[PDB]
Amino acid sequence: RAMSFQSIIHLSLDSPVHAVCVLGTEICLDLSGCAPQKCQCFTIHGSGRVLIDVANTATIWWPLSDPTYATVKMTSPSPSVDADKVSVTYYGPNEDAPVGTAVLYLTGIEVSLEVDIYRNGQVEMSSDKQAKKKWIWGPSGWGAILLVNCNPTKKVIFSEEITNLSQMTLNVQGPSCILKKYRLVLHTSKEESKKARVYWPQKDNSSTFELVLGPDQHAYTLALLGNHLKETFYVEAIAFPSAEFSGLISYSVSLVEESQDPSIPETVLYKDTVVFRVAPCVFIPCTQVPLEVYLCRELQLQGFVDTVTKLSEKSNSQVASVYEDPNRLGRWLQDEMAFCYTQAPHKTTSLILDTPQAMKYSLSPGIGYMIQDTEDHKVASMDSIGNLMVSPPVKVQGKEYPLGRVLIGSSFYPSAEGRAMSKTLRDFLYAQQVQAPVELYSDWLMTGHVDEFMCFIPTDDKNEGKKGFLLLLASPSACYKLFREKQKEGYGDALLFDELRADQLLSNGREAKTIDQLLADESLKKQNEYVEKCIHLNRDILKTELGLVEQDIIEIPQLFCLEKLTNIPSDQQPKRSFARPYFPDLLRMIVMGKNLGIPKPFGPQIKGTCCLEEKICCLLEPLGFKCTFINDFDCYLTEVGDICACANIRRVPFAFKWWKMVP
Amino acid sequence: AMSFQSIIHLSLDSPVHAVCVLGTEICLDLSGCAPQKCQCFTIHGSGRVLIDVANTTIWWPLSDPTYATVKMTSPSPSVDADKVSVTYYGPNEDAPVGTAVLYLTGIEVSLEVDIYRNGQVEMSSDKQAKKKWIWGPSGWGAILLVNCNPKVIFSEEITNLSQMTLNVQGPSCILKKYRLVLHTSKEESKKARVYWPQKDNSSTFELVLGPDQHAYTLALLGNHLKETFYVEAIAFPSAEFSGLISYSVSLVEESQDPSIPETVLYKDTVVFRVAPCVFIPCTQVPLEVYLCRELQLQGFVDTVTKLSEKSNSQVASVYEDPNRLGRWLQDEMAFCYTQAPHKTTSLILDTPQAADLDEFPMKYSLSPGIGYMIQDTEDHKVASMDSIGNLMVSPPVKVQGKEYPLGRVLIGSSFYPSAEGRAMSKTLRDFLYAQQVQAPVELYSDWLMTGHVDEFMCFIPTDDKNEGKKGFLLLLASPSACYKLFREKQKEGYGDALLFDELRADQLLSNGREAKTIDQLLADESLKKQNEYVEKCIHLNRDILKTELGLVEQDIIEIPQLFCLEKLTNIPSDQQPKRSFARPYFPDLLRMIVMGKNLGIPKPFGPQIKGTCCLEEKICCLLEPLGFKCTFINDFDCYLTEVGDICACANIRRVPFAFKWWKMVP
Repeated sequence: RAMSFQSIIHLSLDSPVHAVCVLGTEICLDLSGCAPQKCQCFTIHGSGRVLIDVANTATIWWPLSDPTYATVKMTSPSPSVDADKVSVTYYGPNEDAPVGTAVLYLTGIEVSLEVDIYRNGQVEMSSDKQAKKKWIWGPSGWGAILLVNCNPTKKVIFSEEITNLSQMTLNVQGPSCILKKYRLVLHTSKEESKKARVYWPQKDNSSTFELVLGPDQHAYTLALLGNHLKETFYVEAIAFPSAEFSGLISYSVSLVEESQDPSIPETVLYKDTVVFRVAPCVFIPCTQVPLEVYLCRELQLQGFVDTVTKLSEKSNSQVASVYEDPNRLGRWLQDEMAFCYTQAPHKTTSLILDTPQAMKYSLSPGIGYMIQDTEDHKVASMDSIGNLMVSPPVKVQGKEYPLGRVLIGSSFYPSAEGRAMSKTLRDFLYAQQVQAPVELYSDWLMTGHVDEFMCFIPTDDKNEGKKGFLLLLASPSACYKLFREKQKEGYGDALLFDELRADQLLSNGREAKTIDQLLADESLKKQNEYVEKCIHLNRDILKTELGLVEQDIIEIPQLFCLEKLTNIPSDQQPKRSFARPYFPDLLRMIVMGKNLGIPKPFGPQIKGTCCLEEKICCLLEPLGFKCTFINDFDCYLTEVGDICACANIRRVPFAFKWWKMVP
Repeated sequence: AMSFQSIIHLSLDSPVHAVCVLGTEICLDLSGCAPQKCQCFTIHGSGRVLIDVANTTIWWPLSDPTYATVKMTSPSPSVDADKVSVTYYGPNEDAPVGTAVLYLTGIEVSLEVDIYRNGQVEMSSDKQAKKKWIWGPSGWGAILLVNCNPKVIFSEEITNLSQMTLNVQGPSCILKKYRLVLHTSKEESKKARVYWPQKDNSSTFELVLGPDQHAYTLALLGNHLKETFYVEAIAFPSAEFSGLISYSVSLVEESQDPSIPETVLYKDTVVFRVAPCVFIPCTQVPLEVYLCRELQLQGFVDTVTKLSEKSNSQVASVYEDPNRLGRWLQDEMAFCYTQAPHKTTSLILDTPQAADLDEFPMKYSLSPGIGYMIQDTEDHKVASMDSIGNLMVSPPVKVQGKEYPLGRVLIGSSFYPSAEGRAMSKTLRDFLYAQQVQAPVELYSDWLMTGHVDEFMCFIPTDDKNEGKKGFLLLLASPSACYKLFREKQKEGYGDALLFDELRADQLLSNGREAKTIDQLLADESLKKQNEYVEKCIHLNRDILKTELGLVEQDIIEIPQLFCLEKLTNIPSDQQPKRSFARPYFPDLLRMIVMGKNLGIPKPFGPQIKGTCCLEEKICCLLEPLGFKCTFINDFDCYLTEVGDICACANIRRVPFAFKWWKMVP
C-alpha cells in the first residue's frame, strides 16, 4: 500500500515508498531508522518540487546521528503520479561504496480554502497553514472580515451592487487519477452555520446563486472529478456580535475517501480551515462630519424644521423627510433609532439600528437597516438605542479608543425606583468590543437621556495635535451665578420666558418669572442643587473614563425642575420626581461642525437680548462656533410621549479601521 | 459646601468648604478667581492635603489655566480640619492683592479585597486599577473559589472563603448624614454569595448578598466602621459567565424634603475572578487511587492496589452505584482542582449520563476535603461521547512560543460531519472552553466505539526535566508496528505462535474472541483491512497532536496494538448505528494506569515465544530502557467488557499543578 496522507513515513531499503501528499504539509522521514549499523553518513537527493529540511540535534555527505530526521514538503501540485522523488543513500565507514539506499516517491495534491486574511481587498493565499486559522486584533494582526447583511429559498438572485459580500475560494489541484479517488465536504459547526450564509454562483457570470451553506445546512458535498477545481463562494453574516456569538465563524473543507468495503467505514484524509470575524456595529459621535439630516416633520414644517433644514444647508448636509409612523411613540426618529456603520476591507455599510420600544422606513439609497431587540417598553423606558451617546476618539491612561466610547445611562446604585438599560440591549452593545461602553448616571432625568446634561462639539484643534473636541456640561450653578450677576447690575426686573405667549407658557406648564423671583424661589434652588449634584457625579465619571481634563469642559448655564412622571398609568407611576429642563435645554443642540443649532432658551432679556443667548455666544463663538438658536418652545418642552419635530443625523464613519484596534 | 465635587471654584470673597473622599482628586481652578493684575501666587496647605500643581516661601507663576488637584491622605478628625490657601500677588507689589481659602474634610469609604493575590486583603492605592482583573505574572485581581461542598453557620474548616473588607472613617457629624449600600448587578448576584458574621456569635453568619438579594443597606453612625465579608462562588465559568464578579459600596444621603429624592455621592468597586476548573494529566504524581471494585477483587483491583502501594499512593474504595452503567467511575467523572491564593480545592466533576432522573442519590463519599460538582449534559445514550470521560489532559507544553503550563484539554469528536458522527454536546464543550487555562483541542475519536482517546494514546511522565527536556512521552497505538513485529516472529519461524495462548476456553467464548496463530492473523484480509482503517484514523490524530502540542517524532513511541470493527450491540437494535466502530482486538496496551515510572499496562495475552508474550517483550524493550517499570494487569474479562457492561474501573486523584493558573496569559 501507499503511505499517503501520513505525517511520518518510515523509509525502507528493500523496496521504495510511494505517498500522496497534500500541499503545505510536513512529512517527517526517519533516516536513521532504516540505516544499516555500519553507516555513519548519508547523502540526500530530491526532485524540484520537493523541499528537504534536515533537523538538528558536487556531493554533500551529512553525518547520520541517532535519530536523524528530515522533513519533506511539496511546493506545487504534481503533474503526474510519482513525478517527484527523494533518495537517501547511506555510506559505510571508509569504503566509499554506498551501503544502502532508501527511496520515496511523492505526489503533491493541493487542497486549500483561502480568504482575504491580510485585509487587502482580495483573497490571498496563506503559506502558514496554522496562522490562517487565527484572528488577531491590532496593526500587526490578520484575519478576514464578514459584513452583516443589512438590506430589508434554495436559490437567490444577487445583483452586482449587493454582491459585495466576502469571498472564500476553494482550490483543488493535482493529477486527475488521484483527485478522482476522493470527495470534498465544505462544512462548519451547526451553531456557526446559523450565523452566516454561503452562496455559490451556479454559473460563472450568472447573477443566480445557490445557498450551499446556511442555517439549515452545515455541510455541503462537492464531487471531485480529476479537474483542477477553482470555485469562489460568497459569505454574508446575518447577525452582529452578541452575548452568545463572539463574531468568529470558521469554515473548513475536508477530504474524504468513500469506502471500498461496506464493513469498513469511509476515511478522512485532510481538512483545511479559514476564519471570518463578523464586523461589529459601530456608532458615530456628533463630532463626526454630518452627511444627511433626517427630519420627522410631524406636520410642523416650521420653527424647528425650517431652522434645522437651514442649518444643514449651511453645513453642506442633505435633508431627508421621514414619514411619521402611527404605531410608534413620538420622537421615535432619535429616541428609538441610531445611525451606525459596520466596516470590512471590501465595503463599508452605514445603517440604522432600530430598537422599537413600541415596519416602514425609507432611507437614502445605499443605507441599511437593522432591528435590535429590546425588553422594556415603557414610555420613559431607558431601554432604547436613544439612551446612548458616543464620545469622540479619546486616549485614557495609554489605552486608546480611536472609535470613541459608547456612553449609556442607568442608575448608579440600586435605587428603589431606578431604571436602566435592559440586559438584552446592554449585552448587544458590550459585544461590539470596539467602543468600550461607559455607564453614566442619568436615572435622575425623566427621559434618561444624557443629551439633556452633556454634549460634545468638534474643534479643529487636532491641526495642532490637540484632542479635537470639547465637552459642554450643564451647570445650574453657573446660571444662578449669571442671574445673580445681572441682579447686581440692576437687571433684576428682567423676565424669563419674556418673548413668549400665554397659550404656550400655560400649555407647557411654565410661568414667567423675573431674575429676582427665580433667585428667590427656594424650591427651585433645592431642585437645581440636587441636579447639580447629579451632574458632578457624571463629571467625575466622564473625566475618568474619557481622560478628560477641566480644560476640555465648558460649563453651560442651565436650570432644571423636578416633576413627577404623569405620561403613564398611575398604577405604574413612580412616586419619586425626575428632572426636566426648566427652559429649553441648551445642551440638546444640533452639532454640525462649527455650526451649532442650539435650542432658543427665551431667557431674561437685557437691552432686548436674551442673557442666556449672549452668554452662550460669549462662551463658544470665540472658539469658532456659529450659534444658531432655534425658536420652537412647544417642541422643546414637549412631553416624554408626545409628538415633536424630531431630527437624526447620519455622519461620516470613522476613518480608523476598527480591526486595527486592540480591545 | 462643594462636598464630593470633582472641581472646586475658589473665591477671594469667601472660603470654600468641601468634603473629600480619600483617594479622589479635586481640581482647583486657581486662575479663575485670580485678580487680572496677578502674575504669581503662593499655595499652602495642611499636612493631610496633597497639592499637585500640574499643567502645561515660594512664588509660582500664574498661567491662564492654572489648575491644581488636591488629595487627602488620611481622614479628617473634625470638619474643616484641613485647609488650603492660595495668596495671589501683583507685579512689583509686596502687598498680597488677594487670598482664596478652601476647607477640606477627609472621609474614607473603601471596599478592599486581595487584589495582589498574597492571601490577605490589601489596600489599593489606585482606585481605578482595582476595578480591573489582569492576567499574567505582572497582573492583579482578587480570586474567588466555587463552593464544592456536598442565616447559615459555617465552621472554620469551611470558612476558607474570599475576604472583602469595608472601611469607613471620618468625623461622625458627617458619616451620620449618609448610609452605605453594598450591591452588585442582578446577574452577578446570581453567581456568588456574600456572608457577614454577626457581632453576637462569630460562628453564625448572615447572607447579606446572594441570588435573591443584589442590594444590602448599612446605616453609618459612628466615626469608624470596619466590617469583613466572606464571598464564595457558586458555579465555574461557563458560556454565559466570563468569571468576573464586582461588588460596590455606594454612599447615599437621604432627602428629608419629600419633593427632592436622595443623592448618590460616591462609590467604590472591587472585582473578583472565579477560579476556573482545571483538569490534571496522568503525568502528575498520584495521591489517591479510587477503585470501583464491582464485587471482584482478583485481577484488576488486586494488581492496581499493589501498584498503588508500590507507588506511594493511597487507595480509596468506591461504593458501587446501582443506577449507573458500568465503568461510570472512569467514564462519567474526573478529578479536577480549582486554585486560589488562600486555598486550593481538589474536587470531582461528575457528568452524570445515567439520566435526567439519575436521581436523588449521589453515592460518592470521597476523602475529607475533596469536593464534588455536577456538570449537566445533553446526550445520555450508551455510546455517547458527551461526558467528561471523553477528556484527556495533555502535559504542560509550549506551542510556537505560546505556553500551556496547565496542559491542554483534549476532547474526542467527529473530525468532519459524519453521517453517524458523535461529539461532545454544546453544553459540555462550552463549559470546557470557558475555563480558558487548558485551551481545548479537538481530536478524532468518533471511529472508536467508546470515543475515548485513552484507547489509542497515553502520556507517561519522564524525569528528563532535570535535563531540560519536555518531561513526558507520547505513546501511540500502531497496528502497523504490531504487524511488523508479528512478521518478524514469522520470519524467525514462530508462525505457529498463538494469540490468546494462556487463556482458557470460558474466557475466550464469553469475551467473543478466538485464538489464532501468527500465520493465521497475517492471513486475515478483513483484519488487515480493518486495522488499515484504524491506522489511517490514528495517523490523523498524530498530525493534530504534533501541531497543537508542539510535539516531534522523538516525543512519540509506537506501541504495537491491534483493533477490530464491530457494530454497537450493547443498545436496542432500533437505535443501533449502521456503521462499525473500532474496539481493541486484544487488551489495549495503552489503557494503562500511570503512576510515576510504574506503568500498569493491561496484559495482552499475545503470541507466546519460549513461553513469553512477544507483545510484553516488545513493550518492555521499548519502555524499560527509558526508566519505566512495566507491570502487566491480568484481567481479560475486565479489559474486553462491552460499552455498557460492568467493569472494575479506577480514577486516580493527582497533585494539582504547581503553576498558579492566574499567572498565565490565555
